[PDB]
Amino acid sequence: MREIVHIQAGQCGNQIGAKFWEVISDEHGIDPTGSYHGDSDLQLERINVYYNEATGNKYVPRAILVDLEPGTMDSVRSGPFGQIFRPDNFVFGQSGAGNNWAKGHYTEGAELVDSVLDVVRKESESCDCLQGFQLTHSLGGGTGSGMGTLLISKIREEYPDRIMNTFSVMPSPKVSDTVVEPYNATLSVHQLVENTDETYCIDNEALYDICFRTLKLTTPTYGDLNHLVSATMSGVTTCLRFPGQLNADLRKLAVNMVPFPRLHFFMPGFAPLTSRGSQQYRALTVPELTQQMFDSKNMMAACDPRHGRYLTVAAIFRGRMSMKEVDEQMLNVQNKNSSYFVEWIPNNVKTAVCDIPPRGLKMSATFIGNSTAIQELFKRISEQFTAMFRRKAFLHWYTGEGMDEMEFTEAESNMNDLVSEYQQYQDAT
Amino acid sequence: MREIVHIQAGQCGNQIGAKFWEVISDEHGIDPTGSYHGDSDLQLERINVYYNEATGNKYVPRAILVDLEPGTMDSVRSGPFGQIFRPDNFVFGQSGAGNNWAKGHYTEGAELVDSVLDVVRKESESCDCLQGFQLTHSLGGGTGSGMGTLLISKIREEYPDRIMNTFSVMPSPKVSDTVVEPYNATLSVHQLVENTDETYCIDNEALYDICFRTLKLTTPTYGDLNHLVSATMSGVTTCLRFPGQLNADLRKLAVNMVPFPRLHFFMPGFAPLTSRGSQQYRALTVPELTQQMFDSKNMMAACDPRHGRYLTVAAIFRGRMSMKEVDEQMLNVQNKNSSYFVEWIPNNVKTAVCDIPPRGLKMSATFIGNSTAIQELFKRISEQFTAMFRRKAFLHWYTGEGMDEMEFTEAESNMNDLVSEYQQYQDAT
Amino acid sequence: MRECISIHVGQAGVQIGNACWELYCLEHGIQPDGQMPSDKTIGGGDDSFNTFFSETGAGKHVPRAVFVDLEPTVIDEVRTGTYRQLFHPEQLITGKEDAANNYARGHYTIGKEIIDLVLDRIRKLADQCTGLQGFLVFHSFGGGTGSGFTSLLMERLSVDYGKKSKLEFSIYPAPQVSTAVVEPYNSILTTHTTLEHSDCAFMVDNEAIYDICRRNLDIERPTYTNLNRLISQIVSSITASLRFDGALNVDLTEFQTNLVPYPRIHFPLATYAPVISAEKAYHEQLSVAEITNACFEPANQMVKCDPRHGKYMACCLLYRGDVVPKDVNAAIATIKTKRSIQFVDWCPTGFKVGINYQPPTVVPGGDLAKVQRAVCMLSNTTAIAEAWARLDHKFDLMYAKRAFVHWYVGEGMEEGEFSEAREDMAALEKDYEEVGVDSVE
Amino acid sequence: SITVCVRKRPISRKEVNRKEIDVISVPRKDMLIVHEPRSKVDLTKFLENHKFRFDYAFNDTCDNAMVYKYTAKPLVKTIFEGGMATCFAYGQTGSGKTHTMGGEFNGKVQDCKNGIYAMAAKDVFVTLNMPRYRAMNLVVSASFFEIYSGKVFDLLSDKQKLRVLEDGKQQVQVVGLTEKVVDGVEEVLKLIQHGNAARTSGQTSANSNSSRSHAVFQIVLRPQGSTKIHGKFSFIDLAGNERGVDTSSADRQTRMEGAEINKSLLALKECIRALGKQSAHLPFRVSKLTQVLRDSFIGEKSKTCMIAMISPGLSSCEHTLNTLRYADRVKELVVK
Ligand SMILES: CC(=O)O[C@H]1C(=O)[C@@]2(C)[C@H]([C@H](OC(=O)c3ccccc3)[C@]3(O)C[C@H](OC(=O)[C@H](O)[C@@H](NC(=O)c4ccccc4)c4ccccc4)C(C)=C1C3(C)C)[C@]1(OC(C)=O)CO[C@@H]1C[C@@H]2O
Ligand SMILES: CC(=O)O[C@H]1C(=O)[C@@]2(C)[C@H]([C@H](OC(=O)c3ccccc3)[C@]3(O)C[C@H](OC(=O)[C@H](O)[C@@H](NC(=O)c4ccccc4)c4ccccc4)C(C)=C1C3(C)C)[C@]1(OC(C)=O)CO[C@@H]1C[C@@H]2O
Ligand SMILES: Nc1nc2c(ncn2[C@@H]2O[C@H](COP(=O)(O)OP(=O)(O)OP(=O)(O)O)[C@@H](O)[C@H]2O)c(=O)[nH]1
Ligand SMILES: Nc1ncnc2c1ncn2[C@@H]1O[C@H](COP(=O)(O)OP(=O)(O)NP(=O)(O)O)[C@@H](O)[C@H]1O
Ligand SMILES: Nc1nc2c(ncn2[C@@H]2O[C@H](COP(=O)(O)OP(=O)(O)O)[C@@H](O)[C@H]2O)c(=O)[nH]1
Ligand SMILES: Nc1nc2c(ncn2[C@@H]2O[C@H](COP(=O)(O)OP(=O)(O)O)[C@@H](O)[C@H]2O)c(=O)[nH]1
Ligand SMILES: [Mg+2]
Ligand SMILES: [Mg+2]
Repeated sequence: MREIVHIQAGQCGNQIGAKFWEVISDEHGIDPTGSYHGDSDLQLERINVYYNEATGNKYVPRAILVDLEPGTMDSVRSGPFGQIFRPDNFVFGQSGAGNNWAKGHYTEGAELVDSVLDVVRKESESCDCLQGFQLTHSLGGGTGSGMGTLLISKIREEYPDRIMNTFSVMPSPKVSDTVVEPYNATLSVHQLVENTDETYCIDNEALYDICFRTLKLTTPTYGDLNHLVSATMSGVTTCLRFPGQLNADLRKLAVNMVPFPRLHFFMPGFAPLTSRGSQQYRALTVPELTQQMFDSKNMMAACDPRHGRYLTVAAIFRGRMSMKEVDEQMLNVQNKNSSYFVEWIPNNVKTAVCDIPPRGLKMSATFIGNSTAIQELFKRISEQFTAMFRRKAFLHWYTGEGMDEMEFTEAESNMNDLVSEYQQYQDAT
Repeated sequence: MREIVHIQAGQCGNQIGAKFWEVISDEHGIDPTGSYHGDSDLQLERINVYYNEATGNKYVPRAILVDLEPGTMDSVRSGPFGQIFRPDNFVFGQSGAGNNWAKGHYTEGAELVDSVLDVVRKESESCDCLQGFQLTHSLGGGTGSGMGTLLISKIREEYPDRIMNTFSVMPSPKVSDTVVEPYNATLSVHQLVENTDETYCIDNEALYDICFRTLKLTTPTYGDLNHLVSATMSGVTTCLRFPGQLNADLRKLAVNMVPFPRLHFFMPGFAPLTSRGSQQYRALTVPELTQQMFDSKNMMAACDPRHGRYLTVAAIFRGRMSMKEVDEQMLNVQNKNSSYFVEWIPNNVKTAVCDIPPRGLKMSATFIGNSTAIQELFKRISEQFTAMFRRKAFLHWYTGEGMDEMEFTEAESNMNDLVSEYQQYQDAT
Repeated sequence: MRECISIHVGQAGVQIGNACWELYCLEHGIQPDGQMPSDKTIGGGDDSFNTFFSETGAGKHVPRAVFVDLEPTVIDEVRTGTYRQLFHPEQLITGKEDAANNYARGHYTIGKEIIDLVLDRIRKLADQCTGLQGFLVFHSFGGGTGSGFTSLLMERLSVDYGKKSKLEFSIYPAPQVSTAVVEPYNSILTTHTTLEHSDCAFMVDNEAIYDICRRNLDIERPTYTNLNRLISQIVSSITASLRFDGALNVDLTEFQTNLVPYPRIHFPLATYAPVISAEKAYHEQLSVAEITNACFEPANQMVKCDPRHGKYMACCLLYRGDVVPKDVNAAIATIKTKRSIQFVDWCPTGFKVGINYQPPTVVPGGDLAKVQRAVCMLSNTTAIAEAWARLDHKFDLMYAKRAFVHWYVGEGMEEGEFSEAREDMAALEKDYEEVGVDSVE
Repeated sequence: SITVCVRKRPISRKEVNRKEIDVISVPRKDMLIVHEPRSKVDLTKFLENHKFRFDYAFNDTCDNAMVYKYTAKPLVKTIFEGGMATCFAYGQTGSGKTHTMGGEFNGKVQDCKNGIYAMAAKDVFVTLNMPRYRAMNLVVSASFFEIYSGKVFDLLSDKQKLRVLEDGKQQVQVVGLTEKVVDGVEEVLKLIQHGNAARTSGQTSANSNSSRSHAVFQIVLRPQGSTKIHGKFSFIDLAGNERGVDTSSADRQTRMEGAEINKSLLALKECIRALGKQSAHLPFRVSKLTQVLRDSFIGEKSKTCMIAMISPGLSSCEHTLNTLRYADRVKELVVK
């Protein structure tokens, strides 16, 4: 019951998911080969949320791996956990995407999406009662942006009542390593609007800044950035797998995080995050966890929530803690900071409290915020897009692959419209 | 009781049957010399279905081997199981067939068929109560097409109430290695219409595609293609040899697979088929076996059943499995896919469940389908035939051997007529 | 038993047969004095020497061949030479004067004096056969014995036998290179027996094999000993599946069912793809894919021709060695993909694959390399009419002034037979214009 | 006990140049619909649909082997039981009648490998070679008529004028016809190829081999050494009524045979409806074509199969409703 299909697409989405299937596979005691070596009986009662049981008490993840280039598939097989996945879910072409949205959404992605959805329906039709999906991808590439939003817009035509959410990486102007990333991100925010139930927007500039300032890492790699993201992805569906005092599924969050539809772009966040050495100096309590989840420098999206108002937030606590301190600290924040919360919604905060903390610490927490300050993201893209497109720069790599300009200007205008949807619900009483 | 005479004819039919008598002879524990070295007592209770017992507890197969060329006979004698057959059943001429239908059906086949039917009646008259026959042959050669259909049309004059079925290889336009194979296949589909009770149509393009995509073989040989075909041929007459929970003979299938006569062309199929390595990742259960038997890429005929409707199908399960899961999974398919089944026949599916799986795996299955989509086969031949015959190409190799054009145009028209027999029973309410 | 009779007529026909009967002695392990060595207590007929060598008792292998010439000189190189007790003495038939580049001498004057002696010897070889397949006549268009005598013999072999296949392996005149001045008169006159009496006639010419030796093989200065070893690899691959085991074996009659559409459309050109020198046989990718493409190349033809000017009607791929059949279908489907290769519109099942296990034999002192795989491609195409139009034009020049006619009339034929054989070859060239064109209503 | 089949023929090339509209649809196995354009009194044109149901209906893409398999092929297992069996070819002129019966019109020649004559004469011999029926030791002999200007001619012999007499047992006997003894199927094709070369036919540009006579081909099944008749299969190719626009170049010779084709079919039209009602005097002796066809209708062991031929276009919609209405009347007949 309540299964989750995982569709990691591209280079960035596969690197996150390969680190994601190393955290979940530690929470349930899965061996790198696939056997079970846990000690708690709760690690198997809801292991079918992610893992199909196979012959001889081996546990195969319900993950589908997509790329348009065989190289990242060869890395994941040859990594620590290449043994864990099933070899029939490594779907890949040969000709690369080009960091091009059109080449992965129209020419060479539509050729492949028949051979991917036929594998998606092998996972979904074997489940007892499927709950939803999850994409891990990257707004800014060819396969994560283009091929990811072709996969999305072909599942809502077949599974039109399941919770589909994405853990998508959005670009930032401070950290660029792709010239054409505004074209590739605007054309996929337009798809994420009409097709997705929750969208956990993540940046990379926000993830070095957590590693630099909070974690005090000296040389961060991508393995450290994906390690933060994978701690969020496990934290959201915790009450789905472990028993709690309050429970919150994927659908239960989406009911009371999303006031109006089309406003489904969330800011994730994790707590505790300390440096090594400075963990003997922090006492672990509920007022300690709450201060990290609402400080701006512990957001995995490069924004400041002081430039807006939280519509709604959610806080998922994991550990043997009380319920008064959860219900009081989540109260003492939205009265001390009542100018940073929308006042036509009383009690903007949802508390979820599980019973099982992670396997090395007590009392973790996860912050998920629906803030109006996320228009800072969509305007930094829609200023770069409208500065290139007004000169039609780098455009023949898109119009040569089947597209035309009418798809651009529509996608630019739908990005600029939802900026004026968080703007209305920020201000005006 | 319920004996089966096996008449393998030609090159292709002998290569399949030589691999076929190595699978059956493993199911019953027959030594390569012919002695018995089994361990289960069920391997001998119905061993007389295929094997005559000879002097000193040796078990000789009831197989009759026909060719018009001595070379393939020399290969089978010098193979692994040349010791198993009786040397009086190696019937062969000296002058080859020419890949010519007329030369093997009229000139040099009619000279031999007196010396073959006299051997067929030595096998049939010694049986307690014979059930039927089986040809293994090839539509596309001289001996498999021509000599095979002369043997068939002379047994229905003598054994006119026994189940005669064929395991016949049909050509495909994607894989050609014979120029005159439309002439040789159209002139024998015309014989298979009026003379056969079941016809298990097999292609070779459908058998590489199983080896390439499903089995993930790198270098397939003919020994791999015949290995698939021989797993079908054993699977159909399983309940004839081993005890079951539901039983299904050759006649019991033909009653409820064939709605109208002349519609007796079946699509075989086997499950499980995994690659090596990816068998620790698939759990073996009845919903797992059912998904392979109805996927299009596990058909041994190069067709897609989405271009038609199954009139009737059959599923023969082998193993200690339940009967609810068999009766429910065969129900959950023909309601989920009710646009792919003919709706004037309720419950298109026949379930047979034996108790004895093959000797290396539990819970195998065998899919046999009477689909209307087999008109895709007969039109791909009848377009090639009518493109050669309208210029009378390669015709003097046929009219020089006794034939005339009136045999062609009749045989072309009977092929084109049964296309309009699956077409009527596909559509129109 | 899959026996075949080789008939070697004239100087070119004998001298190819020295290159053929060198090769089968090496493929089957027969010493030049007819002996298999003592380390073979195995199946000889399982190696199947018994299509080219009748086993004389007490360990002796004598070939199923007859060498005929009207000249004593060429067969006396076989007596002695090295094969001086390989051949039976009565199957090496010499005349006393050659036909001397004169069809009328080889067919009327001189040829009738030994034609009874040649035919009587073939019956003594036809009676030793159990399962005789057909005849392998080697000659050259453009001799006197290769054209005049062979036309006389194929008439008599059609009356005595008839139902047997009779393959021809001719050498056709080259467009620029010629060695005889009367070379076109002797080629129009052999046209009648080549289309009527033979059942599948092959043609090669010396220019198109000179270029293969120079380009594909880097021989700077070939002799006829280099060339006839290339003719012999075509023959050794064609008749291979009679005498070796393999998946998809092809008899000599499975050609004619699959290669010849109509009874006058039986002139197929052959190629042979891995003609690679031994130094160039390193740096190789001699796979099934590359060796299939090379046969369809217009530069590697054994006839000075270009199959991009006409349409193919059938092909016949015969592979030897380390060949798996799924590699062949992946190589056929690339050939049908290309638009340079035009099939006709009544073919659609393109062509026939034969595969054999026995890999080719490297002749000591040879020019070729030691390959794992080799392909002969027999293929009907409409482009062989262009070789015929280049030779009618040479006949039409000399016969316009009736030049060398007085030698032919004063030897046993009439002037009127030139006007019949010119029309007869012009009717075949009208047949290839009418067999290549697709039909509408 | 008469089976009736219909065959729509396709549209020729010349009828596309004159822009002809096809009105005959065969949507199912055994139906047919005639789309008739009709106008009302106020010039408002409408469309009528005339449904028909037959025993089997043929499309325009069907070949002569498929027409054979459903018409004359079941009637070969009847001639080897002692009965007799015939088949008609009844329709308008130009409507493909001698293309079905005679053979495929290959321009200057007649490809007699097609047609219903050859395909049944072949199928007698395959039936005669079965061990069930080889025991009877029968002898197959073939004869071949021609009915021109109301009189019976012969085509095996060149121009033997023939009489139509009667036995005392009320059996019509043409006498004396030529009855050659047929060895094999290569012999019976020599009769039909020589037969059609001598059949009287006009020469024009529209139908260069239009039928001018009611050809009748018989295959007589005789026991050896008894001189009785055990079975007959009598083919009948008609000539077809022609009265639409046949005014091209008709002299006194052309309409001499012309009004005698139409006279012979009215006698055939009357014997159908006279057999429709009861007890009337069946006018078999009006035209000699109806005296030959007497044993087809009232035969006690007679199983016939009329193949109604239909021209498809708009300008032949008048003859089409005429022709289909008789074949429906032929289907609704119970003799005894
Ligand atoms: C002695 C001690 O208590 O050490 C802690 C520790 O020092 C700190 C600094 C840990 C440490 O984490 C990091 O330094 C880090 C590295 C890359 C990316 C993100 C974090 C720790 O490595 C991480 C490790 O986390 C876990 O064990 C969780 O179960 C965590 N597991 C993984 O991420 C994981 C890592 C490798 C292999 C498999 C899983 C987790 C979190 C959420 C959901 C599932 C699992 C913990 C508590 C510690 C160390 C070991 C030093 C911190 O992180 C986490 C995720 O707990 C960083 O800030 C917190 C606070 C912890 O106190
Ligand atoms: C460790 C293990 O379980 O190995 C399996 C195996 O890996 C797989 C992949 C087997 C394997 O089969 C093939 O790879 C194969 C090769 C050529 C042609 C067809 C198949 C296997 O070879 C085949 C073998 O099959 C049998 O033992 C059956 O009894 C089978 N026997 C034969 O075909 C046979 C082969 C050689 C000699 C004599 C008999 C059979 C099936 C139907 C009816 C009668 C017999 C099995 C289960 C396996 C191996 C050994 C790897 C599979 O095939 C069969 C027929 O079971 C291929 O897909 C299935 C799934 C199996 O799990
Ligand atoms: N490939 C090849 N061609 C040869 C060889 N010898 C001669 N020819 C060709 O044969 C043609 C002439 O035929 P010959 O063989 O010389 O003469 P013939 O057939 O013996 O008849 P005669 O003229 O009477 O000697 C020449 O134009 C050469 O091209 C040879 O050894 N190899
Ligand atoms: N089913 C058919 N398909 C194609 N062509 C046809 C078909 N039926 C008839 N034709 C052609 O129609 C033309 C005239 O046919 P024909 O059989 O002479 O009609 P008809 O009624 O017999 N004229 P007549 O001989 O006076 O009775 C010929 O060119 C035939 O080939
Ligand atoms: N957080 C994170 N970001 C990554 C990783 N790999 C690539 N990226 C970012 O993803 C962006 C481009 O997406 P990419 O991975 O190239 O997707 P693709 O080309 O479509 O497969 C780049 O700006 C990278 O900074 C990773 O492992 N972790
Ligand atoms: N599946 C399979 N097909 C074969 C085998 N051998 C030949 N064929 C196919 O059979 C077709 C021709 O039939 P053939 O074996 O030549 O029959 P024959 O000549 O009448 O004896 C060819 O297209 C081959 O592809 C075999 O061992 N297995
Ligand atoms: Mg000489
Ligand atoms: Mg007519």
